[PDB]
Amino acid sequence: SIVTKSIVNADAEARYLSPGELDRIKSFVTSGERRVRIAETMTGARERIIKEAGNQLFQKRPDVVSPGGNAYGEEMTATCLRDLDYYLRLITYGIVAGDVTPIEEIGVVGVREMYKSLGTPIEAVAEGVRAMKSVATSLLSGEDAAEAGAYFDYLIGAMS
Amino acid sequence: SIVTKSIVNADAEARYLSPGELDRIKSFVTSGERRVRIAETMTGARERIIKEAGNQLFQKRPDVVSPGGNAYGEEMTATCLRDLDYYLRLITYGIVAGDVTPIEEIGVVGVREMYKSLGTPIEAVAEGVRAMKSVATSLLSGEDAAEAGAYFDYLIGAMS
Amino acid sequence: RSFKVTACVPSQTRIRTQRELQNTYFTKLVPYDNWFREQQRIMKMGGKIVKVELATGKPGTNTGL
Amino acid sequence: MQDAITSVINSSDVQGKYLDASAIQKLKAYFATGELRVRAATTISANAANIVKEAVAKSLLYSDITRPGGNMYTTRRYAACIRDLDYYLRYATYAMLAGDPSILDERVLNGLKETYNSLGVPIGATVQAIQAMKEVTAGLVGADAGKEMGIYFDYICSGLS
Amino acid sequence: MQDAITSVINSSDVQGKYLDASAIQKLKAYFATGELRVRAATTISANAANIVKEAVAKSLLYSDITRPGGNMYTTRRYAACIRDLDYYLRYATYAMLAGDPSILDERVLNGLKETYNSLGVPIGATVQAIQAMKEVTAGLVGADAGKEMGIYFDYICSGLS
Amino acid sequence: MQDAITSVINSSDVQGKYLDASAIQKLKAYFATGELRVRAATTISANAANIVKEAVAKSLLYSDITRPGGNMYTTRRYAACIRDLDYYLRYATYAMLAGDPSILDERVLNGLKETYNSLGVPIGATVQAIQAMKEVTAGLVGADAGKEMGIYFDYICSGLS
Amino acid sequence: MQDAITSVINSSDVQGKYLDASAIQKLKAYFATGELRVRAATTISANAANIVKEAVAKSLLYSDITRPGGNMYTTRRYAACIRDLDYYLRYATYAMLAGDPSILDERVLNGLKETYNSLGVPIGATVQAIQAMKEVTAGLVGADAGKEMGIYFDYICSGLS
Amino acid sequence: GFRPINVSRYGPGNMTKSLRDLSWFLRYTTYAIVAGDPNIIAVNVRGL
Amino acid sequence: SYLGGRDQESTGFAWWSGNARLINLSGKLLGAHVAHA
Amino acid sequence: NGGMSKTPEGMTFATDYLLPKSTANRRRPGPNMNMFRDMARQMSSK
Amino acid sequence: TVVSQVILKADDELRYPTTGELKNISDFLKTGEQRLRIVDTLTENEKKIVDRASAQLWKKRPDFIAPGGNAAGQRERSLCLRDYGWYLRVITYGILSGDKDPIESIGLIGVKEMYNSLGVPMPGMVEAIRCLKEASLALLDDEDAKEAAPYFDFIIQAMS
Amino acid sequence: MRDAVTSLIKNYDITGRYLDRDAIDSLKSYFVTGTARVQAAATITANAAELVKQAASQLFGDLPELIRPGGNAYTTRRYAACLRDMDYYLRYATYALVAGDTDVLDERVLQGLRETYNSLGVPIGPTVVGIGILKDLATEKVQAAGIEVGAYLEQPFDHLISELSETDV
Ligand code: CLA
Ligand SMILES: *[C@H](C)[C@H]1/C(=C/c2[nH]c(/C=C3N=C(/C=C4\NC(=O)C(CC)=C4C)C(C)=C\3CCC(=O)O)c(CCC(=O)O)c2C)NC(=O)[C@@H]1C
Ligand SMILES: *[C@H](C)[C@H]1/C(=C/c2[nH]c(/C=C3N=C(/C=C4\NC(=O)C(CC)=C4C)C(C)=C\3CCC(=O)O)c(CCC(=O)O)c2C)NC(=O)[C@@H]1C
Ligand SMILES: *[C@H](C)[C@H]1/C(=C/c2[nH]c(/C=C3N=C(/C=C4\NC(=O)C(CC)=C4C)C(C)=C\3CCC(=O)O)c(CCC(=O)O)c2C)NC(=O)[C@@H]1C
Ligand SMILES: *[C@H](C)[C@H]1/C(=C/c2[nH]c(/C=C3N=C(/C=C4\NC(=O)C(CC)=C4C)C(C)=C\3CCC(=O)O)c(CCC(=O)O)c2C)NC(=O)[C@@H]1C
Ligand SMILES: *[C@H](C)[C@H]1/C(=C/c2[nH]c(/C=C3N=C(/C=C4\NC(=O)C(CC)=C4C)C(C)=C\3CCC(=O)O)c(CCC(=O)O)c2C)NC(=O)[C@@H]1C
Ligand SMILES: *[C@H](C)[C@H]1/C(=C/c2[nH]c(/C=C3N=C(/C=C4\NC(=O)C(CC)=C4C)C(C)=C\3CCC(=O)O)c(CCC(=O)O)c2C)NC(=O)[C@@H]1C
Ligand SMILES: CCC1=C(C)/C(=C/C2=NC(=C\c3[nH]c(/C=C4\NC(=O)[C@H](C)[C@H]4CC)c(C)c3CCC(=O)O)/C(CCC(=O)O)=C2C)NC1=O
Ligand SMILES: CCC1=C(C)/C(=C/C2=NC(=C\c3[nH]c(/C=C4\NC(=O)[C@H](C)[C@H]4CC)c(C)c3CCC(=O)O)/C(CCC(=O)O)=C2C)NC1=O
Ligand SMILES: CCC1=C(C)/C(=C/C2=NC(=C\c3[nH]c(/C=C4\NC(=O)[C@H](C)[C@H]4CC)c(C)c3CCC(=O)O)/C(CCC(=O)O)=C2C)NC1=O
Repeated sequence: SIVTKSIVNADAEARYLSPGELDRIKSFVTSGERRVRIAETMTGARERIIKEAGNQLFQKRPDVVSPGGNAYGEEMTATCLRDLDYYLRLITYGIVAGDVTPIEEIGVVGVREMYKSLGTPIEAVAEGVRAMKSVATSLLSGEDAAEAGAYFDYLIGAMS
Repeated sequence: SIVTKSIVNADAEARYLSPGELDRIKSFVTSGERRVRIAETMTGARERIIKEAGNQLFQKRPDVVSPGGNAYGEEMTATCLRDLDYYLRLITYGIVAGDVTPIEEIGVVGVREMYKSLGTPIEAVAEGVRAMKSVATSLLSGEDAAEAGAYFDYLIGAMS
Repeated sequence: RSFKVTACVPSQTRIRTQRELQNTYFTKLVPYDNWFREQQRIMKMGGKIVKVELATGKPGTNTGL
Repeated sequence: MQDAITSVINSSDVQGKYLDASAIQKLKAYFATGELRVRAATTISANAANIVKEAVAKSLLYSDITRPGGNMYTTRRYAACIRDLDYYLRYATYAMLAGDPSILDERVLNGLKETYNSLGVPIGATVQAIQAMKEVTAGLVGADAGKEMGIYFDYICSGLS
Repeated sequence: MQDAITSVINSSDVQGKYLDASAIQKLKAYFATGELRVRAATTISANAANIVKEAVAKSLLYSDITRPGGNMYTTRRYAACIRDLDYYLRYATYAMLAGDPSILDERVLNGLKETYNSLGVPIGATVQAIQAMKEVTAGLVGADAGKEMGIYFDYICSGLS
Repeated sequence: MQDAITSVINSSDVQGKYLDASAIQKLKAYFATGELRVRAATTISANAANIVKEAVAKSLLYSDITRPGGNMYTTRRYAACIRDLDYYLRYATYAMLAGDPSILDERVLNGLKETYNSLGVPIGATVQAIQAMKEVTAGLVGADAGKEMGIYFDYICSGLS
Repeated sequence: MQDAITSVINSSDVQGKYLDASAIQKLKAYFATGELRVRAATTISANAANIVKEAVAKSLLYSDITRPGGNMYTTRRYAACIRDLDYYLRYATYAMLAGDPSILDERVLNGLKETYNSLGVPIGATVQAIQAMKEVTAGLVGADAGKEMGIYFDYICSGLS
Repeated sequence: GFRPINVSRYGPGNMTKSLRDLSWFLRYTTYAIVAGDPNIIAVNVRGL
Repeated sequence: SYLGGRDQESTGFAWWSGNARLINLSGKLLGAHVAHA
Repeated sequence: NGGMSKTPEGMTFATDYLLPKSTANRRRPGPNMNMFRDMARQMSSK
Repeated sequence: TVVSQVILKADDELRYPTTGELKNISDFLKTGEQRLRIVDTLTENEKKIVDRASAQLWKKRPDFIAPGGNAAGQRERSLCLRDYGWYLRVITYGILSGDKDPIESIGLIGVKEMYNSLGVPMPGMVEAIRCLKEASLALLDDEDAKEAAPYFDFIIQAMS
Repeated sequence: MRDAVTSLIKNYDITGRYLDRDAIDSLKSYFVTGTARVQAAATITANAAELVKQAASQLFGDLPELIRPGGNAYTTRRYAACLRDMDYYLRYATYALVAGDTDVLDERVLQGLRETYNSLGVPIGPTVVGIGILKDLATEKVQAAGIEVGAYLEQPFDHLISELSETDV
């Protein structure tokens, strides 16, 4: 979290937390009520947002929809529709944790090695979460859309 | 020297000179007139010790003289006493030093890699310095043979 | 082949040099070729050595690394 | 590291569901009390050389462990006991910002007890010294954070025994 | 780190004798089967990525392992799951080319039984995987070469269980 | 390392008392035996590669452990045997020159019993090795210091077996 | 590595005076332009690899440098030239937030001319490479902060030539 | 056990080092406030 | 180095003999007599 | 409220505020020239 | 003592102790009965010393007895009178050992900051040992005053 | 490091000779002063932690540019570092006083000292005054202890002056 990354660097230099560095925690405990007002919006609108951005994704890459591609059939959409449902859970976990670190412990550190063995073109799911970024920012205010978009843009650069 | 070894341990602990390291220098300089008299005896009779250790080497181990050995020849005998000239001359350097370390950085550190290259049996030189130990205690008086005999007996175990 | 060592080394210089406090009582896996030297380094600092078990040895072989 | 933030993350992640009302009920009690736990760590960080004086003079001093034959007699071991008691304060305050004693598992109570057996310091004197730092911190930070102080020294008190 | 030539030699050196004619036939049979073994291992080394997707696709995918609550759920544990499976294939080709069960003691079976118990990974899906991995590499290299490959995979599961 | 000058100091400050006359009557004996101890450390080091040559020829040369089958025949480890035997003779010399066997407890006998029984090194040959080493050096430095060497050579093998 | 906070105070330290009104006028612009600095820093870190992809496509590809003979022909050197081109985006964003170019003097321009004249790297191809991403970042973060980011690139490009 | 010290017993050359320190104790306090970290106070005072 | 003040142990005089801290102090001896006059 | 981020961006710069301007200025010595200074002060009466 | 200086030197260089320190070992071991003239005349004259220095401290610097000081209470003054004879015990360890190795590792390594953990300041306790030296050296005879004087003198340098 | 005895060894070793009459009388000249060397080295370390404190307060009262914000002895970050960097010059002067020559000073403290201080901005100038305030003094505590003083007990201190400071003339 915001606490943990600010602990393990101040621990690594073998000091306390210096009082210029405590104020990243002192700020975010006031805005923790903001993020739980943000995370309740994205979870309830998730089952709305999953059934068009996947269909928005398939326009610019249709050969994975085609036979030969890795998403052929309704049973070969739950490999892909739940994966974008899997990724927005890590986005909302990145909202509540404050920084990007629950995705580093869960969702990024083997994606090159995973989808190589799964046969999935990995440049599509970066475009798939690029489709996630454009429509989730519309559902919130622009102050929320700038902050929640920054967790999306790490997951853009995850698969790129 | 003793003064070299007493400084370099008190310096390596980042310290001044100890009370336990000052008296050894006080023991050094009051034994300074005594120790320089011992090396004058070895330098003043330096022709005798080299002659009568060669007579007690070559009878004691005659395979290095008989032809096909290492030290066979009218010159190779005379350069073998050149080699025994040096390990008398260094023992006069270690006696006035107190420590034996002007033989360690001069004459004993790389012997096992050089008599291997020269074809000389290294153990046959260790019969020579033990022979010149027996002449030097016969040259000296009663108490100083415990002093000057120890500087030979460092070198016996350090060759063989 | 390697020795599964369970040893504990008191640092015993750490209040002079004022360094960070790391924690000993480690369980490591020291290989075969330097344990007439690596055990000696544990013996220099007063380190107690609890158990030494060779992990995958086949003891008393003549060839075979 | 496993924060109380990351405790309710990793519990809800292995369930696979989302941050529902049962998840965020711990979150709202976290952030309301998070302002008070950062105020305790400020006053600790200014008195960090002082709590070790007030605790050792409360419990450890004027004792038989200070007398010869005791373990804390010579000034080398007297120095390396205040080192090993300063570190027990600082990692306790890491859990004060964390809300989770998992930090004490990984860095503190991993292999400490076997080191104290192989060095032979008395274990119950440490628990007598860790309990000394319970009340002198709460005398400074107030008893409301003293209840928040009430867990992690007791995690040391239960974990070292 | 003991070859079958050397395990003839190390058996011939505790006796301290020369090369017996009985030990000559124990390495001429090795020299009979060696040209199969080089030709077997190159066919493994070409399709080393084609083996590991197939064994995962027989038992591991769409199961209890890739649940929200499960072992190979996150993509770091899935990253290690192909990484811990790749060393079972890679060391077996050393073992098949050596013609020994020796080399998978010094690198594989040092502590691997208790290592899987300490982390919280079940052994039951692993022995369902490597035995599934044994069948896909059997028909890939031919059943004559796969009979030599099949015995070392059963040497894996004897140590792992 | 505790020394015989310092262990009697270490016997006193644990009690926290000044130096008793019975401890002085201990110490005045150990000062007066100073020349008898320091000269034996010279003449052991004068031929310390020669004592280990004659000690191994007493009870280890030409035997069934030197023949193949035994674990000192390969010359890989026989050179690691006489180097291991040479460290026993050098640590015996520090044990005599200090005047206390505490040096052998802290850096010879720490884990030496377990690391031989792991390897299958015979302890009964090593006690037979190092006892034959004692009878060389007691005839080499004289029987007045040979009973002083007999305290520390038989501190090793009684602790090792 | 000294920043705008340090360079102002050390300008008043060796003078011995307090904070005089010219320096707070400098310090007011450093503190009020923080949300420009944060918004510039969070977007360059948002696509760090997109910028350096478009940078080498602007000026480096299909030259003689990519053809054999050139100093980007092997895939070792294309990864090297693109790591070093990332380093001038990391350290530019480091000196962006501190406000002083003295980070680049200590960290990146210490042995840069020593490296590139030892491998024979074309310096004149690098001074257009960092000049290429000067356009790309200023189109990404806006004309305000790209003017601000353009100074530290030109400070690198002055030290490069 | 504190008494305020007289200037005449103290010395004018002795107190001209003294009075500039009193400005210097707050000049570094004003430096540390805009520096945002009290490290420069807490490192130039230990053992003064 | 000095500048102790008015105690027992800087001047060697006690609470009685309660002026002899002002033998050598020139200025406060003037404040003794002017308060006395 | 409780803004996640703070500050008004402002219209411009921070680009070229880098070069300081001051009259250092110069070095009237003031220290170990005190003996010399006393002579100069003493000389002024003439 | 001198013997633990030599073995811990000769262990890491993997050598036997040479004659430069074996002469230095034997020179210490002939001076035990000279050093034992100093160690008992400190021993039975302990309580004559322990308050003749303790009165000497507070007549020199009375702030530890002044109200608000350190030994203003009797339970601190009973501690501080004990620490003199503790320091007289460990100094007499050093005169017996003839070196620094008991006087290091009992009462000197780390005392500069662990008086600061207590209330007692450093340089007044430097004045306590310096008045304890002249309280002991006046009791000592003059030709053996100069031998025990550097052992008191090391404690002044290492504490200040 | 390299004693006056061991400097006379490789003054004689490299030419391959024994110890003649000049070797036996120059070495006796070192040994007759060895009682005066050691007892001077005790009383130098009598108040050596005080001797740096009396010198630097006498330095900075003499050169007050180095206190007011100028050259680097300004904060206690510099000043307590200055007292440590002074204390090496006192401590290594004890070693070469016992060792006879200055070859301990030659390759422990002097080598790189023109290049360490230039990299920091530490002036070499008042460092020479800082050894010049100790070498004259050090002689006070040798004089007040009753040891004679002159030939040596400066043999070391101005070798830290004539070789550290740059040559003008
Ligand atoms: C012009 C007069 C004069 C002056 C200025 C001094 C000056 C001094 N005298 Mg002094 N003295 C004087 C005359 C003087 N003497 C005479 C005439 C006597 C003989 C009685 C004394 C006897 C005297 C003593 C006994 C000693 C000094 C000492 C001192 C020095 C310290 C003073 C101090 O601490 O007070 C101390 C003041 C007191 C303790 C207060 C005592 C008050 C008395 C008991 C009052 C007497 C009764 C009074 C009339 C009140 C009646 C009330 C009614 C209702 C009953 C100081 C230099 C001391 C010295 O040598 O230091 C250098 C010393 O030890 N004085
Ligand atoms: C003599 C009884 C034994 C013996 C002597 C021998 N030595 C050599 C040749 C050399 N010996 C040295 C050795 C040293 N040089 C040094 O400077 C020092 C330290 C001061 C030592 C120990 C060197 C360098 C040589 C090379 C020739 C030279 O002196 O310049 C020989 C000649 C060997 C040959 O093959 O010609 C001999 C015979 N050898 C024995 O067999 C005796 C045991
Ligand atoms: C995948 C088919 C199954 C599975 C695998 C799994 N393994 C690990 C962790 C480890 N595996 C090893 C094994 C080796 N390491 C080696 O270096 C070698 C020799 C070259 C071998 C044989 C080790 C040491 C670990 C621990 C290291 C680590 O955990 O990263 C994990 C990770 C567990 C975790 O939570 O991190 C996984 C998931 N597990 C399954 O569920 C599959 C059935
Ligand atoms: C020789 C006469 C006997 C003998 C020796 C022998 N020892 C080894 C192996 C090791 N010995 C140790 C011993 C020490 N380590 C230390 O640090 C110290 C303090 C100086 C001692 C005494 C250890 C730790 C080992 C294990 C590590 C390793 O083996 O590399 C061997 C080698 C055995 C082998 O290679 O299989 C031998 C031969 N054994 C005999 O047969 C003689 C009785
Ligand atoms: C790439 C855009 C340009 C280029 C790169 C290139 N570099 C190397 C080798 C090295 N590059 C560096 C770069 C840096 N080192 C630093 O310390 C910093 C500041 C933090 C930077 C920016 C270094 C040290 C090396 C040496 C190797 C190493 O990193 O360990 C190569 C390979 C050269 C070779 O001959 O192998 C290449 C290709 N070169 C170009 O042509 C591009 C213009
Ligand atoms: C006494 C009541 C007043 C006083 C007097 C005083 N100080 C010194 C010496 C020094 N003072 C400093 C001061 C500081 N160093 C810092 O790092 C800071 C924080 C920014 C301060 C305030 C230093 C370094 C010295 C030593 C160098 C020097 O001589 O100036 C003296 C001289 C002591 C002597 O003669 O040796 C005196 C008389 N100090 C106080 O705090 C009181 C205001
Ligand atoms: C104080 C009276 C003078 C002064 C001192 C000063 N020195 C430093 C820093 C260093 N001094 C050294 C010197 C040595 N290191 C050695 O190992 C040896 C040989 C034994 C010597 C002579 C070194 C290495 C440093 C760097 C820091 C370190 O020790 O690692 C400073 C600090 C500079 C700063 O401002 O940070 C100071 C102030 N300066 C003076 O003005 C006096 C003349
Ligand atoms: C957040 C951590 C996390 C990761 C990394 C993850 C990956 C993951 N992807 C899977 C399947 C899959 N995932 C995809 C992916 C896609 N389909 C497409 O067409 C797109 C290109 C892309 C997603 C938009 C495919 C094609 C499969 C089936 C692979 C196969 O059948 O061979 C499966 C097996 C079935 C399942 O449980 O969903 C896992 C575990 N699951 C996780 O919980
Ligand atoms: C951050 C987690 C952590 C802890 C807590 C820790 C403790 C720790 N305490 C130690 C020693 C010690 N520990 C003590 C203990 C005490 N002193 C007393 O008065 C009390 C009885 C008791 C504690 C309240 C003493 C006296 C020593 C010195 C032992 C010695 O010097 O031989 C040592 C051995 C090396 C050293 O001295 O530093 C460690 C590693 N290490 C860690 O990494
Ligand atoms: C074995 C080496 C060693 C020694 C000797 C040692 C002494 C020691 N002195 C102490 C306190 C003390 N030490 C002093 C001493 C002084 N104050 C002054 O003004 C004087 C200069 C000096 C007088 C001798 C006082 C007054 C205390 C009591 C402070 C307190 O505990 O509150 C304490 C803490 C409480 C106690 O046990 O009394 C210890 C442990 N510790 C060690 O590890």
